[PDB]
Amino acid sequence: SNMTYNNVFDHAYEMLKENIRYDDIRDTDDLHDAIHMAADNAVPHYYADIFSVMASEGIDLEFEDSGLMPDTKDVIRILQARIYEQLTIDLWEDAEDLLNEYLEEVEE
Amino acid sequence: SNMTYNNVFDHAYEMLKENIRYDDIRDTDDLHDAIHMAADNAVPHYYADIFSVMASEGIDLEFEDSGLMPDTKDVIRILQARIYEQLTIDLWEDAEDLLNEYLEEVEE
Amino acid sequence: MNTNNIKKYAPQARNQFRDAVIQKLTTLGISADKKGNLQIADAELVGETMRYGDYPKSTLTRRDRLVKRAREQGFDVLVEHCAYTWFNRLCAIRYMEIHGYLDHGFHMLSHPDNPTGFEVLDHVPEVAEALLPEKKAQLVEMKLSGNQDEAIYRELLLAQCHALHRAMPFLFEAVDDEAELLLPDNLTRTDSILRGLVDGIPEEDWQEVEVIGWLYQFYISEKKDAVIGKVVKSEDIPAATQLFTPNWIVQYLVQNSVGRQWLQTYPDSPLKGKMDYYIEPAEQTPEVQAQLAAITPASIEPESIKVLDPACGSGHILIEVYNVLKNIYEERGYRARDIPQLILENNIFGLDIDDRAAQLSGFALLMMARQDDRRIFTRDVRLNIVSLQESLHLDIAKLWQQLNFHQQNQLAHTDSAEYQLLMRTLKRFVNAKTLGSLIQVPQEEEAELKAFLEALYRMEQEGDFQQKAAAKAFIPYIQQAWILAQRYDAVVANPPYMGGKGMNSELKEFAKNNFPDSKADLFAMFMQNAFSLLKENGFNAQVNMQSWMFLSSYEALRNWLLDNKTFITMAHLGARAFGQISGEVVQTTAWVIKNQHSERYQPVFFRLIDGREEVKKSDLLLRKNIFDKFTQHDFKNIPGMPIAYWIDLPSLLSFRHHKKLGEKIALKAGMSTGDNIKFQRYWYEVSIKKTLITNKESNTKIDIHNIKWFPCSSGGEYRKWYGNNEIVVNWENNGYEIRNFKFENGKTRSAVRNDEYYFREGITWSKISQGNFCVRYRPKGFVFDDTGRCGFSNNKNELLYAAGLMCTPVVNHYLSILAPTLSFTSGELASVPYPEIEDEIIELVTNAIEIAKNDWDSQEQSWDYVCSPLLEHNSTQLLRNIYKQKINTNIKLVETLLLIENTINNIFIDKLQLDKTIIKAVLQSEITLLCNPNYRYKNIQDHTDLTNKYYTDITIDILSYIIGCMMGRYSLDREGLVYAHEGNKGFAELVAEDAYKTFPADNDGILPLMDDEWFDDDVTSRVKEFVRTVWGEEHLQENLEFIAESLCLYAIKPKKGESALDTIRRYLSTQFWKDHMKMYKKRPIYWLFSSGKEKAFECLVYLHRYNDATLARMRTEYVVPLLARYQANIDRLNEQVDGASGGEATRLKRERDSLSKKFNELRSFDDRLRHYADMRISIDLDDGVKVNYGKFGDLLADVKAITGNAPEII
Ligand SMILES: C[S@@+](CC[C@H](N)C(=O)[O-])C[C@H]1O[C@@H](n2cnc3c(N)ncnc32)[C@H](O)[C@@H]1O
Repeated sequence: SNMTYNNVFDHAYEMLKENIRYDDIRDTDDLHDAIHMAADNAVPHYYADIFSVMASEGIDLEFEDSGLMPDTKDVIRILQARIYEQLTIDLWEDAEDLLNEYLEEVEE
Repeated sequence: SNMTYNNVFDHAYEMLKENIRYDDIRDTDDLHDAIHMAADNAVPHYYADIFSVMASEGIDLEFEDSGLMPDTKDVIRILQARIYEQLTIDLWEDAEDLLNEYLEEVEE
Repeated sequence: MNTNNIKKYAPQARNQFRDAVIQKLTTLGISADKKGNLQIADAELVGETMRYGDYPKSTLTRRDRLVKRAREQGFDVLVEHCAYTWFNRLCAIRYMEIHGYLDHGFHMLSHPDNPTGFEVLDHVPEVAEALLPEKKAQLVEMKLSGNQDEAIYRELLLAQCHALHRAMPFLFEAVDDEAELLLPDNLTRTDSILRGLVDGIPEEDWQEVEVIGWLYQFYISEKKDAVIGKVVKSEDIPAATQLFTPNWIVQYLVQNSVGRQWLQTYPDSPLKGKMDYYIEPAEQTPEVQAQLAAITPASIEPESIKVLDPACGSGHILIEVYNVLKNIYEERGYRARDIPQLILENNIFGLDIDDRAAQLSGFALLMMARQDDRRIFTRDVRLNIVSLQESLHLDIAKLWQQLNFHQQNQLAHTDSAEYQLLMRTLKRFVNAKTLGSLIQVPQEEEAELKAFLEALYRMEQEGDFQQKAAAKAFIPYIQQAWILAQRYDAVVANPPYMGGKGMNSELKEFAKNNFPDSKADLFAMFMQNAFSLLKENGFNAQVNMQSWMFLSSYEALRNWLLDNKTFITMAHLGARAFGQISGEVVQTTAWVIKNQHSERYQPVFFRLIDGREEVKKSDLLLRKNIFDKFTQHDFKNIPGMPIAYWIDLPSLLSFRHHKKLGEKIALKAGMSTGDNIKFQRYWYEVSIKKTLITNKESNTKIDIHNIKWFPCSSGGEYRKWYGNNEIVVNWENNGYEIRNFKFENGKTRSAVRNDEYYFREGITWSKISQGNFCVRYRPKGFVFDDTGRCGFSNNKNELLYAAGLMCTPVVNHYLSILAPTLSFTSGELASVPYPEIEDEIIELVTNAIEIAKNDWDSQEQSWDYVCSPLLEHNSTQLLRNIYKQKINTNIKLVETLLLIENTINNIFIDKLQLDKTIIKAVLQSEITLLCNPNYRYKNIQDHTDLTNKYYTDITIDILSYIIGCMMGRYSLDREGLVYAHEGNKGFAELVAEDAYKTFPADNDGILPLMDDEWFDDDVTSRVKEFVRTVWGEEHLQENLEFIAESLCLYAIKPKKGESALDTIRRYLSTQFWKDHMKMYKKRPIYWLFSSGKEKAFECLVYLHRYNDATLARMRTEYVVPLLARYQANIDRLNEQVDGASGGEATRLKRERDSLSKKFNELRSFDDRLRHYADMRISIDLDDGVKVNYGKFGDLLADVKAITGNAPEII
């Protein structure tokens, strides 16, 4: 029941390439949503898979921002939250690259 | 980097057999501490091992009692908390058995 | 060579030298604001001392030639150039003291027997005897004081550089007074910039010459990553486009270009013996063979050949051209010592805009010639490696009468051909630092420019102080212009790579006015401009990005190439060809194109697209993967004319004989709404009465005034025959909202295209498809946008015949030729072959479409949804035996479509006269059905873990339907969708029509999703009531026990002794909300309200069935009645902890503890539901689900997972 976070970032990264193209996002001031959804849609759903993601490289177990952390008795939501946050952080680190790649993809 | 919860309950179960014998606990009204320590001393310490425990049978990912859940940005503490609670619940389910086993172990 | 020492040092050495020039400028009086603005301060005159911020008075005229340059150039511009140039001057001394090229022979920057000293400090008189003969007795008396070692080391190093001004004037100048003032101090400290140059680069790294190229690349490495993404300034171009080509590519280029002409004249030239990268001209037809021999000269003099790199960079390419001319002169029989002078003068010419890429280039070539001629340093050696210069700063009239050309002073002669030719050339190079070698010059001006350039050289040495300083400024322009006017036998280069969204305002308009066919990137502009610099039989050989080979934006160009030029040999490299770049941002190809047209010519291709750089170098020397079977006239038969050497024959000949697909099916791109979050919705977000979906249960006329949402084919994921029917758009009043939707200024924002084809029958595909290609059937009543392009015919047979094709691998065989990308637009796909209509395919497609319609319609997300596929069999059979029945059914359906798809493929293969070896048939894991476990679960490879996964989604699919029945969305009595429109209107009229008499639809629409049975209309309670109601009280327990087995497989984790009923209640209150989130794509129709995270009260609410007073009833009959139960049970549990001792009293405490924390949460959820319920919030379903979900603050669950924004608490 294995699944790597690098696998998960790849789906999320690809989600955002689509999300930028389907909405014609141009400046980063309008990129926030496309990044959040791409991350949420990439989080694994099974307990077996979610643990597998955590155990992998590219994600740690200490959050950054309490607000994104459900104060909740449901730890699968928490581990599921921690993967969301990590995905969003990494995605923004490629935001200008993609906005440049999607802006630079028509040339017409 | 595998480690089962049933492995962990066995250490905890054995911790409590010792704890009852080292303090001469007789009625359950004085068993609470010995059970709590046995659980805490059995929780794994490495991230690799703690995830391994969760993925196993005998423990779920939804807590029972918020107070035992550190409202904390440190998820290894949380997963580490969830294993504590599960261990304590199971141990109490054998409390009268052991108090009977330790009371019934001298016969002198 | 350890580049790592260089790669680490050179970028840091760039910043060491820059900051060392900035702190020498602060005392010089030159600085800039935090952003960048120049400053001066006249200068203080202390008798004969100028104190700027402290300097002699004779250093003032040479200071005000620097205040000049800054005002016209810039503060961040001069630092970068002068820190580069001195770093260059020193690395050249570092290189020349290790190779003992100094005539005095002592180490000039380090000490052989001392890691921290300087050898010219110990031999002060020897070093001065060679350099400063008259200043010895003065230098001898300084080192005899013992404390001025920093002042002595400086007098010598400059005396070394003045000495180097004669033989290398491009790097070391003499009355370069301005320069000597930016030479830093502290050259002898333990922290001098110099130590890093000796300590950061081991002496081994200095042996070869390419180090010059590694210094070259790594120095500018840092400023590159900043100048990327934005537009590149005219001053930052060399940074943003500077690479370093692997040696093995340059050899292929120079040897398949320069060496080719010498070989074409002297066929048995042994030259071929060195070139290992020389490709052998494919067997040409004896006619072309006879054509080529009528043009080649019978003899070529080695010193008449003339080669030109317009963008040398490190000169890395010129070093190879120097090497191959070296074996032409060694084969021709010239003295070893006499060769360097004749090459650098007669044969090699170089250009670039980076003044400093030309400094290094000429040194690398002069270090080539010094490695072979010890006395080249003494001869007057003019190098044709100059940097291009601007002319917005010239005192034109001062220089033409300082020239005194006609010797007028013992504007006269403005009708003289020296003034008319002078002014015509200074205007071509107005923005040379920006245009580069792209500014053309006619060959007619070669003779005139050259004759005047040599006269300018003449009066630079035979003139006085006025004519010498004057002509010295003029030569840089006349020379580079003569270079451009000259026509060459070969032009090799690795041109710069820069897209139009990095090009600047000046460069864009020059690209539009001079390079229309290749305005896209600089590398195309170089490819085209080089042909205008070649003799008739000249060669053009570059290494470029590969896109010019396939993108239709270059078809204009690829046609220009195939008709006037000739393809000789190409090496197609692809990705990761350069081994010092990260990111899949790079793919490349090299080639050689002759400047003559030969139609019948047969070019040789090498497909080296696989492996790392190392892999391709091996496979090239080994001539692996060759394609020599297609001439440049054969590429004219593939629409768009894509270089596609890798083709086969029958696929080439299918293009000439059939009609194009486009000629028969109207491929139409859809609209562009202008806002996908405002105008587009999932068909379930809005009313079913407000959508143009013909329901099976609404015979009341569809009022086309009331219709606001219309289904829209919006591309989607890979799917072969029908699916992706999910997206509805706002097309009310024929698009009155989308057509008039303008920007805030008035320029129209939306792009309603082909609005005539709307509502029609046709086929659709995913314009943006990562993998293969495929179309789908698309019945009447659809609109379509740009993400989902649709093709229409009037003939439904031709529409179906095209449908079955456009899903075959045969089409993905053609779409790989016309353009290898992800974009399946309307240009390349129109040119696909399309054979006569065979009728056997039209029936295979219709069987195919209905199988894919039936698969799609089986999900509750399809409007053509009927009922749960479990309700098709006998209700007396055990339910766990009904799962086995439906898994065996779903696998037969896959083989039925697979045999239909492969028969369509292999039929199209026979008609189009193709090869079945090339076109692989369709495999099982490629059937685009949702009942096919090999396509729906691409991740899990296993078999037992692939089975259990499928068991779980089926379990979920039937659970979301029992809840759908409960909410009133479906019914056992009525087939299809039942209630689904805004504000719970008309639900009561259906109850009096016995619409749900079999399984009752819940009373309020509030289903308590709790982890204990408190209510009777609780979800779990009703699910048990559902299985008893369908599969019999006889099988209730075998059927229920089996639902707990399938849920704990993958969805959740088991517990010991957790009854089958508690197992289903556990999934619901924990994992179902997750799965319904996933199941409707975060746009749920059953919203989950949550008291908190204790789960003190959770309940499901049907989106459609919501009105103002819903929150009121949730509080009246649920939140209130539950708090009087909690109290009535907490007082009964406080009676019980006391009455227990032993192990049981402990057991009851943990249950009063978990129940009390749920009383405070529900008390803090009630005071917040008392706030939002008094508000009587009313929703508009049209607003979407993202918008409504945030109106309720934190009453709901996952408000940020859904809305994206956190919950606005109140
Ligand atoms: C050829 S590359 C540099 C790497 C080079 N291939 C080498 O072997 O070292 C691009 C260089 O030429 C410059 N350049 C840009 N446009 C130019 C032009 N029209 N003519 C000449 N050089 C140009 C760039 O600024 C950059 O300095």
